[PDB]
This record gives sequence, C-alpha cells and structure tokens, in this order.
Amino acid sequence: KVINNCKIDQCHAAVTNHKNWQYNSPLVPRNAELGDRKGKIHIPFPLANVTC
Amino acid sequence: ENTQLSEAHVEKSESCKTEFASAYRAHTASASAKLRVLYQGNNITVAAY
Ligand SMILES: *[C@@H]1O[C@H](CO)[C@@H](O)[C@H](O)[C@H]1NC(C)=O
Ligand SMILES: *[C@@H]1O[C@H](CO)[C@@H](O)[C@H](O)[C@H]1NC(C)=O
Repeated sequence: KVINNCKIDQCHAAVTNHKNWQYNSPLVPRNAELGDRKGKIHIPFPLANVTC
Repeated sequence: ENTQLSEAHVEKSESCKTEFASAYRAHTASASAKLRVLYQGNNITVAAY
C-alpha cells in the first residue's frame, strides 16, 4: 500500500496471523485478558532413590 | 496512559513425595527380651515380652 501526505514517525506496524503455539514465559506479554489454552507438555527426568 | 497487571501465588513442590520430614507424638513403650539357658547339658533359647 501507499499513504498520501502521511509522514513517518506517525505510523505503526505488526504481524498478526499465527499458526503455531508458544510457551507462556513471564518475559513476554499476554495477547488477551483471558488466555486461550491449547495444550501441554511434560517435564522429564524424575527422582529416585540410590546409594553413594 | 498505559498500565501493567501482575499476580502470583504459592503451591506445593512435586519432590515432596521423596524428600520430607515428619513430626510425631510419643506415648508409653513396651519391652521384649531374649535369653540363653544351659539346661541338662544343652543350650536352649527363649523369647518373650
Ligand atoms: C524411596 O522412594 C520412595 C518414593 O519413590 C520414598 O517413599 C522413600 O522414602 C524413599 N526412600 C529413601 C530411603 O529415600
Ligand atoms: C553351647 O553349649 C556349650 C557346652 O556344651 C558351650 O560351651 C557353648 O558356649 C554354648 N553356646 C553358646 C553360644 O554359649
């Protein structure tokens, strides 16, 4: 597109069409007031008893 | 005129099934004993409360 008589320092842009899911890190902002849960993954490597 | 919202709460760790400490209250105890007796040239053993 082109905008007539509308300088830079006055506009904004972003990309908004996504098809994959992402972890909800505390370092990234929420997309909506109430989150939309899609799935979950597990944490490996559990504990056990041994001797040393 | 922007704002930020933050929240947090506390839960119980998963590892509590293996690493934990327990508190008990104690009462009167029982007793038991075991003996050796030399009887008519042989050794015999007994066990009782
Ligand atoms: C062994 O592991 C079980 C659970 O996996 C736990 O209940 C028990 O206390 C453990 N024993 C020792 C000696 O760590
Ligand atoms: C068993 O009896 C013998 C005597 O016949 C004695 O010398 C021995 O010490 C007794 N056993 C034990 C464990 O005391």
